[PDB]
Amino acid sequence: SDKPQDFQIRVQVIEGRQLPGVNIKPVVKVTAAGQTKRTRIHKGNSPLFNETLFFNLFDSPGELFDEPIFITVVDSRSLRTDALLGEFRMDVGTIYREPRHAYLRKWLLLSDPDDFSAGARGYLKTSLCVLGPGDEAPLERKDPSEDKEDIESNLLRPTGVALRGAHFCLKVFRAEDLPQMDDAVMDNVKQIFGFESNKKNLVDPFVEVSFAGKMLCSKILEKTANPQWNQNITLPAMFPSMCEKMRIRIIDWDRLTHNDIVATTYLSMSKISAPGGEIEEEPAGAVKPSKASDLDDYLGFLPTFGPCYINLYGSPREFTGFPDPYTELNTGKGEGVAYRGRLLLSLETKLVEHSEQKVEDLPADDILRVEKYLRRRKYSLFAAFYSATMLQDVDDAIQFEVSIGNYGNKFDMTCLPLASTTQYSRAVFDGCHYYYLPWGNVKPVVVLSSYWEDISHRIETQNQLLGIADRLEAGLEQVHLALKAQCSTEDVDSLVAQLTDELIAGCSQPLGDIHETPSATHLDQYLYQLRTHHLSQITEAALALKLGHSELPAALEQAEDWLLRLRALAEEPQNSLPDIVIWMLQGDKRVAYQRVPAHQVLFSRRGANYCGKNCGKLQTIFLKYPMEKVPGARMPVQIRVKLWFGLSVDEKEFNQFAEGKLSVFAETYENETKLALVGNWGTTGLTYPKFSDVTGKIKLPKDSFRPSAGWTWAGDWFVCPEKTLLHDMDAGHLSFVEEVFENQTRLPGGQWIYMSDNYTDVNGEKVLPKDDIECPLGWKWEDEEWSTDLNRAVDEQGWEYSITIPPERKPKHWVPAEKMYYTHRRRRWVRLRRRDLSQMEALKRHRQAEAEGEGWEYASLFGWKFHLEYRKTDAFRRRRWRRRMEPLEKTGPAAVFALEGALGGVMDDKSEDSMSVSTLSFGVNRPTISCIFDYGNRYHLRCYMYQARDLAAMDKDSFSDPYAIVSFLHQSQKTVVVKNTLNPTWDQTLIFYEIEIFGEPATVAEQPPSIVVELYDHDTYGADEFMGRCICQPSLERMPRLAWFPLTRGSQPSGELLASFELIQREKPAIHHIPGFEVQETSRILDESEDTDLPYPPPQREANIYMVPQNIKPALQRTAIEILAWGLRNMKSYQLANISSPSLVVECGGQTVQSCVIRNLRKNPNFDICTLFMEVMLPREELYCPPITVKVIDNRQFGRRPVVGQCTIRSLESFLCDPYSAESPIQEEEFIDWWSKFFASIGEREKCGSYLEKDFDTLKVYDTQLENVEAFEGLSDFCNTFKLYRGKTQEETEDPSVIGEFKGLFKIYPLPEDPAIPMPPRQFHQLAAQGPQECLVRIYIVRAFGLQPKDPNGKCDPYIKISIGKKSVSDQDNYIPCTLEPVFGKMFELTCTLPLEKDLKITLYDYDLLSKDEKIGETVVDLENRLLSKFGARCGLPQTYCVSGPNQWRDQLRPSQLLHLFCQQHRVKAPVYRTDRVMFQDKEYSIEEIEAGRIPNPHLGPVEERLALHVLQQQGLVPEHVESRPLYSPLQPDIEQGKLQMWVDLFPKALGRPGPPFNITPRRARRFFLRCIIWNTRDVILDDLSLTGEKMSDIYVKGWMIGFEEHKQKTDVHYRSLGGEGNFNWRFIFPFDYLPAEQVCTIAKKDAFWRLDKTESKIPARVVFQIWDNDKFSFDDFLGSLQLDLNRMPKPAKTAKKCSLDQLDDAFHPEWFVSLFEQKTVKGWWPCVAEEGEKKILAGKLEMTLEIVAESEHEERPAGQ
Repeated sequence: SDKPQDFQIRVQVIEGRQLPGVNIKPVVKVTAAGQTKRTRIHKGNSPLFNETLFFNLFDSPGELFDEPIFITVVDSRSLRTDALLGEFRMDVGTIYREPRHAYLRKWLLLSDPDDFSAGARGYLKTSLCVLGPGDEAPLERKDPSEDKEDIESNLLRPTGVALRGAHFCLKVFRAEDLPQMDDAVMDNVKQIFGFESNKKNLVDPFVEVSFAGKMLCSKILEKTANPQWNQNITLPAMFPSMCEKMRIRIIDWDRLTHNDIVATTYLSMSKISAPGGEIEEEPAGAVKPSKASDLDDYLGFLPTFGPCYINLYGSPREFTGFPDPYTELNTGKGEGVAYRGRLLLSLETKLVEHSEQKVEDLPADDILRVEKYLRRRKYSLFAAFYSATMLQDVDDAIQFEVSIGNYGNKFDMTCLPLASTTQYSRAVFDGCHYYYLPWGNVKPVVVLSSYWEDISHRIETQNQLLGIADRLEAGLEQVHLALKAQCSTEDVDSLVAQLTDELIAGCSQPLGDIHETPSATHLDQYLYQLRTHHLSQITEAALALKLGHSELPAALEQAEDWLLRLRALAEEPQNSLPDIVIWMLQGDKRVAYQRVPAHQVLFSRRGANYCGKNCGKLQTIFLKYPMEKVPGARMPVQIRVKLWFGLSVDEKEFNQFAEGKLSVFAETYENETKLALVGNWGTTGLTYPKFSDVTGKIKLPKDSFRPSAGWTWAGDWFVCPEKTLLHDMDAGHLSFVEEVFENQTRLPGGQWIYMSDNYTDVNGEKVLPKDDIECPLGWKWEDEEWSTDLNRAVDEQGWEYSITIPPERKPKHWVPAEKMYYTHRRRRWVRLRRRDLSQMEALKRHRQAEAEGEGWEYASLFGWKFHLEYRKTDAFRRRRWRRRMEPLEKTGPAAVFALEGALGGVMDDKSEDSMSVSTLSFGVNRPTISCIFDYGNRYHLRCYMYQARDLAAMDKDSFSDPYAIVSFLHQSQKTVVVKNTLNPTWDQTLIFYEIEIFGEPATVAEQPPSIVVELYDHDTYGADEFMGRCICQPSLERMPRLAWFPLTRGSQPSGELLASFELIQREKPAIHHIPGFEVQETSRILDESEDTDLPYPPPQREANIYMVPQNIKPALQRTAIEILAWGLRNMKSYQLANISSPSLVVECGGQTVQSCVIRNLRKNPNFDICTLFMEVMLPREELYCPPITVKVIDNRQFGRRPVVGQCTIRSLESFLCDPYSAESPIQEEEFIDWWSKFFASIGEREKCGSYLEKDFDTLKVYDTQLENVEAFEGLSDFCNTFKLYRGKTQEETEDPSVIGEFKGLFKIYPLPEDPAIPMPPRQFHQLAAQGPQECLVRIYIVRAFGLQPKDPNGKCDPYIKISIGKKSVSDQDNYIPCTLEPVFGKMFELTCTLPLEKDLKITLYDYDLLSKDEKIGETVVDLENRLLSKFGARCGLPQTYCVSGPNQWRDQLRPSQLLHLFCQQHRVKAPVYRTDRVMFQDKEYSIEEIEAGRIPNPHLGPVEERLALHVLQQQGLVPEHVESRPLYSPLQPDIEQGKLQMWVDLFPKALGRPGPPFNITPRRARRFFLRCIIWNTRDVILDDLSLTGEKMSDIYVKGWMIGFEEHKQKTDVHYRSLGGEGNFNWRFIFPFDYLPAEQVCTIAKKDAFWRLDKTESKIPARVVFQIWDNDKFSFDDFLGSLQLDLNRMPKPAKTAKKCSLDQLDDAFHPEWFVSLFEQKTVKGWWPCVAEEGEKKILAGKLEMTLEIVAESEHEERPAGQ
């Protein structure tokens, strides 16, 4: 059940909320099994990560089960020390225990594990999954309505009590203008009773509210559209919730069927509070009175929303009896397109101890005290339309509608004298692709009025704050781009200072007060103080940056954060003003919409800086379809408008924003009939009024008209034809495509028939037959015959079909399909003509043609059916008269607002008959307003397009035939088609002529029209596929440079375009004549030339095709690219066998090369071929130089080639290089060993002694991992690592995670232009010897120290476990129990194949016979780096050469062979000398320089080898060394558990056998049977006396070594000793510990009871033998002692003169002293020292043997004495 298996950990981090701290930049890191990986750094207190990490862990299921996963949220910054924001912990077994082994979409609570009772610290949303031996958990769901709930969506193990409740109290008062929702059947039912009714059906509304799953409902009202509730709803909640939104919805109750929805809205809980803190402890300045910037008790506030209307939006208001196609819009999804009423409410928050749910009625006092907030003022809105372009699919007449709130909606309008809509018009063809509305120099004008609340005190501040942020960005973009322009340093620093100077001045401006505005709310008051505080902080941060000094990026990073702060404070949650909505109508149906925020166009008199951004300015607007998510492949229209909105009291302030002239008109008709029916006509004989309206019932004399107040006459009366069809489509065009539609019809039950004349235009109007169309003068045909247009959605015959024509007679839906119930079909014919310039002067006489003919219409019946041509049957003749009016100079343009309430403000009760406006209004009952321009500005435009890159493929073969369409106001041109490529180059210039733009020249230059470019893929059925588009701005630069623009499609990136645009203004303006002639104000005419000041055109590549100028094109140079593809790593073990056929594809400059295919990833992660050569052309400038893209392709059977990862390189310059290089039975072994060499390297002795006399070499010692040494650059310089991503544009849900890595190197060098020159030497001449290289590994474990305790004794019982790849070897019964700092000296010889099992893991465990062995830490060794090391780190390197002994040569190769390889690897000349001196690289080196001052070396090898060693030592090769490294525990990710001393040797089997490893076994004691023999006792001083008075003593011998009491034995006692007699010949045994290798004696017998081991220590070799008189009837009588050394013992005395105190000395007379290690049988006389403190006096002598024979013979030699 414990079998080792391959497991995978998958952790996904989605989002976090309410993270603590200010200006935090959180990153999430995950640690498991000791391995750490992290997400990218993000900023903000509510970050979104969308990142996935995984871990590949191979171990026993019994070990990974209890292994915790640490999820850490940390604030990482470059300016401040990183700090923890919170942490979460979970095990593996808990996650794996669940079905599918995962927790999906669960919220986790964060807290600080060190800061106790600190409360909750935010929330993190994650998904945690663990996979077993082979299974999957692909399940994913998105349920945002439930996943945002605080209930059973999370787990709270941390700070589980950090929760407090609150009440949210909501007051609901009333609502206005609800739409009709219920059935209208009651309009027919009420009639059955004879009851009156109106078409305003009422609804039965009620309000639902919900928060975090808790829902409450208000009471149901009936039969109202403007309901009153006066209700109070109280809902309980948790304060630190995960929910950001509270929902309010209005439901229309239905007693018979399911309830409908009127509108849904949301309230943001995070925008009505300031949880980040109002004040912070940041006491800037020298003086810090309270150690804070300010002081408060609350430092923040609870969420609140004072009394305010909320505007609702949703689906269209029009009522139908059919299913509604847009119902999702009323559920909160997408965005509303229509106004659906407004709701009044207020919300307050308080903290509570108890929760409850209830609804109560309001007191009357709470109704009558809120009225002060409700007041209305008159607002005025002005709008004008300048153009409408890029139309497609236009079937009917188009008009635009402008409305605000519920004002101006023509479908529910009552009666107004002024229209809210423009007049209907027809589109025309631009001759290339698009249609447009021909408004010309007369612009439509719309004026509206409405009533709303005054909230100016909220808006002015918002405009001010945003104004600051926008100016800051302009500076940042300029300095950001300026840096790349290679600007002077001083200028770049100045630009940074300019950001500071502008920011300070902007923030030094005071905000308006709120205390002067009595209609204040609590939220406004809190925001007022909050904004003031933060502005002071930015003011202080500013300047300080200017006065101090910092790195460029340091200053820039501060500015970016400053910008974000400004945006956040500019938000305004209380906005009672509805937006401005513009609708496009075609026929009587709605097509497209757009919305404009009210504050962007609002005017105020406080100052210019408080006005809306676009107030009085032109805007460019694109309209959208209803229920749309994306821009789409087709855009319904592009328009240009001007808006101004403000209070009626400020109407006079509008005079400064006007352009052109405003006018209104009066009209009347002149009626005539036949006189006496003789063919003559006149006003007599007429039964109708001479002058009348169009109806013919009302008489309207020309002299009865009067201008309204504020207006005067703008001229005299003139004739105005009903239609003016004269126009000119030749807008400077050089070529034009003409079109005609051929129509053929049939009966529903009939067959298709052919008619000789049924031709129409696109608008259904009759046109001249296709064969009778003539080419206009100045133009010639290029096409001889008309062709059929098959680029439309038509069948193979070019026919388009439609169903039987409806009563409206306007078919809208056309299909390519043929059906038997279709009655009409059409085909499109096209033909091209081209300009041929000659004499254009004749055309000047036709520019005055505004109308033709007298303008008379004729009819047989008065009032209707008038014909344009005269007929004999006609009885009546009519024409129309018109006159213009203009505003007085004393009022100005503001007069335009005076028409409302004046035109319809007049009534005259002269009769009982009812009437509307007839005879009171003048002419047309609904007069128009228009703006007329006298002149326009002419421009010339040149577009330079060069190339596009990385275009998305339109098909599986990755081929397409792209071309571009370039569009300006009402002109467009197409480029040439480039075949079979996704990286086309066009090198083409497009030239536009004579584009006319209206408006003041000083404004036109500042706000030019945008340029739109679209790419399409040409095909055999037309360029049906849309590849992408972008929007560009024109430049006025004299000679623009190329720049890149992004292309987008479907919300995804689709490549980039390289282009530039040049706009030239012409000096002479165009003059337009205006009907109703007035005196001209022109005083000067400019005599400018037609084309003589125009810049010369570029040269042609092909007839009529221009190329890009040579001063723009990038310069090219020849380049060669060498790619070293080594192999892939970290590709995971998933599938493996089922994906075992990868290959690489590498491209640059569009040129691609292929790599070989790997056949088995189970055996060879590396490629068989590592040589790739590609030649490309590149631009010289880094700006236009393409990236290198590397893709990994899965080569599946049956030709399937999916991408399984990709990455890019944008730093090609780092791989550049010059193409040129060069060519282009020994006793000494007892104490001489390795151990003392190591001690010697530290300068240590004690264990060395005579070892130091060998004059041997020295090893290096490191205090860390060799990879941590900078001298050898981390020993990872073999190849570079690149990271692969699975990211694609195919799906938006794929995280930009790391999926694997590629290993290799790149080299780039320039080529000569002369092909005769032989190719330079290849950058790589090595073969891919990267195969299955079997090798031997030797692991040396010497000792460990600083280990943390795992038991009550503060000790451990450690042992070594080692594994490589999947092989595991351990030693549990070979260890030292009860130790702190273990010593081993073990060598492990293992066989490994690289790079298959490169990972060497070494771990220590705490042995326990009765329990589980706890891990005390582990380390990792990278073996591959040693094999591939470029420095050489696979073996030791001596300084002194030898062939034998501890310093023997140990490599499989001779020292001269290592030199040979280096000579070949680095391509240098070899040393060629092997004598007394050698010459190399002009340096003369003698052998005498090395051996000087040294002991002659008896083991020194041949000269040739020692010479090689020195020269190798001079190079940066890794020296012989030993090192120690830190151990870590997976449960304490950053805490060291101690360090271990070791090294590793690597020996590849491809080579012959290297010299053997050294024995590093720790020294052990050996007991010696040291011997002493007592031979002769004489001349003893006898201190005691006999009973006879004779001298006598106690004769016996005693002696021992300290700590060896149990090994002591004594002689017997001789009697009657008068002469010091006695001859024992005793053989004493002294079994004492000794270590002859060190030649030091140690003490036996431990005093340690606290451990299973024994004590050991060394002593000075001075042995003291104590002898005291053996008085059986008393205490020991102190007599004296003897002393002799072991290492420096004196030789045997021969005479009395040689037997004294100086003969007991250890080193006083060392020349006479002998080491006993070489003395096997030594006996002699030495004196005895009497007791007297420490004084040295003598009292007799003993002859004793002192010998060491137990080094080999314990009993055998010391015998027979």
